[PDB]
Amino acid sequence: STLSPNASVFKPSRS
Amino acid sequence: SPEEQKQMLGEAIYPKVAASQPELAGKLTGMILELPVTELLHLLEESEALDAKVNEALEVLKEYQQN
Repeated sequence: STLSPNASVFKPSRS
Repeated sequence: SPEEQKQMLGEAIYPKVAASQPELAGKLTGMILELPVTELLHLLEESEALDAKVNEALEVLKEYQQN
């Protein structure tokens, strides 16, 4: 696939 | 920067991912964020396109962590 299982976890911001 | 571009699109994609994968949403969203912005905008517009990308990332991740 084009997706990498080595990708960084997405972290949402908060105020 | 492209990084903040992706991060911002990630902010919109994450809750949609989490609604079907609440444990892996962070990792699955991050994987999906490899895709170009036009494709990410497409996933935000078409829930069934996002769903299929989530399923793909799920299968890639499982193969990575199992065998």
